Amino acid sequence: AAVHLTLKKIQAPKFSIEHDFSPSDTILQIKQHLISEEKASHISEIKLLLKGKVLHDNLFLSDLKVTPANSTITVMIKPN
Amino acid sequence: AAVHLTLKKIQAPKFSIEHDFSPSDTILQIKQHLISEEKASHISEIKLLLKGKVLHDNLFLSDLKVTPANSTITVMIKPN
Repeated sequence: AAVHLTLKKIQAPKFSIEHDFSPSDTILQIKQHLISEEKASHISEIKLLLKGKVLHDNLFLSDLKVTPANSTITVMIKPN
Repeated sequence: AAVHLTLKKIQAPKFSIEHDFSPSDTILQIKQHLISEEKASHISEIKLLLKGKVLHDNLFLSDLKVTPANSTITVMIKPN
């Protein structure tokens, strides 16, 4: 019942942080966690991807295709 | 003896193309393929990542941690 993810920002300022999420959580919750950790100011600025696919806010973490080999989410942040 | 990869550019102009590489090929060869496919003009402009880690030119494709779940390379292109 845990979805453990690494959240890695790939453009400066970079970061790599980890957290255990609930399967029932949404991608919005990952964004909110990034705001909580002072890695972003606004949800609208944050784009998350896995394997180069954009992960939209309403997607559930239980729908992420994560495996031991890759449970890393790529983080991009751009102004509105 | 084949390393099959998807190469996905995530900022506009986006693309997603596939190719079978040799294990002995380098990351430089992936970049050269992108130039060959008219997706970039210069090697120095191309950044490749997997799971949010930058893949430097001298890395061999046999050192990539690819699996059925993810054999997608994230492509970024930025001027010099």
